Amino acid sequence: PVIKVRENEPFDVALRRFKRSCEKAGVLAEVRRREFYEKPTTERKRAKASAVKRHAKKLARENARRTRLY
Amino acid sequence: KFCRFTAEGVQEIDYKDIATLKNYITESGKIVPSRITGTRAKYQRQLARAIKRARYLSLLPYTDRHQ
Amino acid sequence: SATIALNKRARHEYFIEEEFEAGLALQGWEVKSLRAGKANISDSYVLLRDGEAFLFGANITPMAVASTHVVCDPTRTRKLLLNQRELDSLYGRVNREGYTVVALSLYWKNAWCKVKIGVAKGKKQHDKRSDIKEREWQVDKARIMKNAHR
Amino acid sequence: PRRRVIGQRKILPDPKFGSELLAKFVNILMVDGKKSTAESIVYSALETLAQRSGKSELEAFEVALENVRPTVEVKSRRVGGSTYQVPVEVRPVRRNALAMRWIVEAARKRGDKSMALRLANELSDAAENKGTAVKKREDVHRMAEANKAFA
Amino acid sequence: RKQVSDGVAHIHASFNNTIVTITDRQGNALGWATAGGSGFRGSRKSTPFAAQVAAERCADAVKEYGIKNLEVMVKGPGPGRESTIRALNAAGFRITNITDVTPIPHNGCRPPKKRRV
RNA sequence: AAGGCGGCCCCCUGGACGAAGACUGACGCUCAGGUGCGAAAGCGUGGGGAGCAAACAGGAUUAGAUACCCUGGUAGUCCACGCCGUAAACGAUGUCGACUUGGAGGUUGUGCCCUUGAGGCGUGGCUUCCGGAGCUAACGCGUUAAGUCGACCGCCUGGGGAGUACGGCCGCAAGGUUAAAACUCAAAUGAAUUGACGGGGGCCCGCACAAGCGGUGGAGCAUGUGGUUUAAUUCGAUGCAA
Ligand SMILES: [Mg+2]
Ligand SMILES: [Mg+2]
Ligand SMILES: [Mg+2]
Ligand SMILES: [Mg+2]
Ligand SMILES: [Mg+2]
Ligand SMILES: [Mg+2]
Ligand SMILES: [Mg+2]
Ligand SMILES: [Mg+2]
Ligand SMILES: [Mg+2]
Ligand SMILES: [Mg+2]
Ligand SMILES: [Mg+2]
Ligand SMILES: [Mg+2]
Ligand SMILES: [Mg+2]
Ligand SMILES: [Mg+2]
Repeated sequence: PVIKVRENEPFDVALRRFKRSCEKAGVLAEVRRREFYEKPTTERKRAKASAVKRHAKKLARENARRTRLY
Repeated sequence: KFCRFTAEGVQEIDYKDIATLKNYITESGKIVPSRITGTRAKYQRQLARAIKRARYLSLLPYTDRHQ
Repeated sequence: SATIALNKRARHEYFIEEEFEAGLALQGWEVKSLRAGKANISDSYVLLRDGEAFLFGANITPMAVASTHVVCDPTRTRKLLLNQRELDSLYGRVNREGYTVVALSLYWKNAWCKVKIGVAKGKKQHDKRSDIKEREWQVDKARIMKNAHR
Repeated sequence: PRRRVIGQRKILPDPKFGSELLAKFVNILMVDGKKSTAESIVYSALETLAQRSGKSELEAFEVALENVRPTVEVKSRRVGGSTYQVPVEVRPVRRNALAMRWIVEAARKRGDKSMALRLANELSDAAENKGTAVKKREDVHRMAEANKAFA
Repeated sequence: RKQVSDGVAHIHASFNNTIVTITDRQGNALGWATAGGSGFRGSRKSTPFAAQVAAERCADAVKEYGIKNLEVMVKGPGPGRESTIRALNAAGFRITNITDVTPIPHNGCRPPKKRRV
């Protein structure tokens, strides 16, 4: 969030460091979820669905390697 | 699963220590998730409480700016 | 403004491309109620026979029963006031077994009643569904574009 | 257009001079496959404006054409009544063709003595950046900055 | 009137508009511009080009104070989070900090209900 | 136990698991009535009320829009004591016992090994995914069985009428609980299969768009169709495919 430009730094890299710091901190991603209200019911639904999909994609990717030589 | 404690045996994270505790908070005053730190489930759970105690005692900032 | 009773249900039911601002010929109580007295334009169509495109479908609430000597009725075939230049289009493209001419609105012009008329085909449910689908889909596509652009 | 990436068909060798750009210009100018009349008219206008300018014929034609060859145009890849316009920088292959098309479009706009005289004035004033093709190009270039929100 | 050496820019971008203002050191604003007040309105004013033009118009209205450094503070999610910075840099300024301030609640007040569009 | 529970600190307290140790000696499981707890919404009293938000006001789209969208906005959401006892109160799977192949984990103890790394070998408690036998109409369950049993309670007997009315009870009320009958129907159903459709997704082709070029719609001219008139304007073709 607080990105002070060091001595003798180009504007392009100075802004790139700010952008990377913002992306790592996740500021733009917090407003996109705090703009509207999400009930605990749908919050748990989304969490469970995301976990299931994350589990299934990994399992499918690991199980698809031992088939279809090329 | 206490990667940062296997060779140390601290077994108890104390909020008094800040030198080896500020490595678990990012520049914006947020705790680095255990998924990244590779910390045990109990050690990360108690380290979070220790960081909260430090923040209450004004040892660690809550946010980056904190005006 | 000067706008009087207009039929918008017909405007929705049809996709009229013809717009003629022809006038109407009326008796006394007709214009009495048209100035104030609720002449109703719902269920309007023309009845071209000779050169006599009467506005068959038109109701009216009579002002009073002052004309007691002769009994009049709201259901009268009001005549039409249109140029012979454009009356040929009605002499022609009206008999297509699926083409009609209907009245959209009725208004005033220097104390003369002018009833707009137009040639339409007629929409059956399966094309009204498509029209509503396209109308909502344009809005949805614009909303999706705005959401994607952020 | 979908799976085939076409090449390019060879143009006439331009027997008078040998300029493929001149061949493209005369091919754009000609209509109804009447090459003889169009070539005669363009050659007559060729000579008239070259002798009006004074410099070399082709060396003046190139400098008059590069002065109204556009750089960025505006297109619209949108569907529906609402449309968004995006500026696209023209490639050199299409740049000369568009310039020649604008020149021939502006040529048939004056009531002169003949088509050669119609061509000559609007072909010569392009070197000095005057006429109708330059007038429309200096507005096409402004269209790009009129609304450059998306590019 | 007065001549300030260095100041603080504030950005208040959103999904509909972008506001760029200039403060001297403490809270006293001495110049501001908006995307809606630059010709662009409705859908067009939310574009980053509108924010870039507003930033130029704000920088052109601070010449009397003669500032040279700008401690920028970016706030609000919008297209104007970088176009304003680019315009300020191109307008001849030597920025000293790129601070990002965002009013992110700590699970505080309840946000308004979601739109069922 | 369920409902449910998320900054930190203090005070009181319930419950679960493990290393080794001794006694109490069937004291064990279930449960009709009965009692207690019990999401949110709701009601009474006394307060509080920042944001959100039923009812409501205005704007907007639409033929209409008492809605979806936008600008405000009362009860409510908050606190304490009270009242109802309703939910997709869901794992649509009532409590306990033991038996019946495995793999990959998650959390939390415990014994021993050179603990040089979240090194290894065993043993417990909770829980996730895959899956063999077995079961099921199929989906699917599969050591936390929907596999084979044992003990107990509750419920089901065609879809509507209806969990409706009457009747008894509870409740300030809203309503809850126990619970039919007359009449109609030949079905009402669930898992899966092949098409078709989606304002579902992914990929591809065609002058289908995008870049052209020339025409059509404008004004006579040569044709066919519809209606008009006549005795006939003979009949057929009436979307793309007339
Ligand atoms: Mg809003
Ligand atoms: Mg305890
Ligand atoms: Mg009981
Ligand atoms: Mg409540
Ligand atoms: Mg509100
Ligand atoms: Mg509202
Ligand atoms: Mg209350
Ligand atoms: Mg129930
Ligand atoms: Mg149940
Ligand atoms: Mg029991
Ligand atoms: Mg448990
Ligand atoms: Mg299985
Ligand atoms: Mg009842
Ligand atoms: Mg659609």
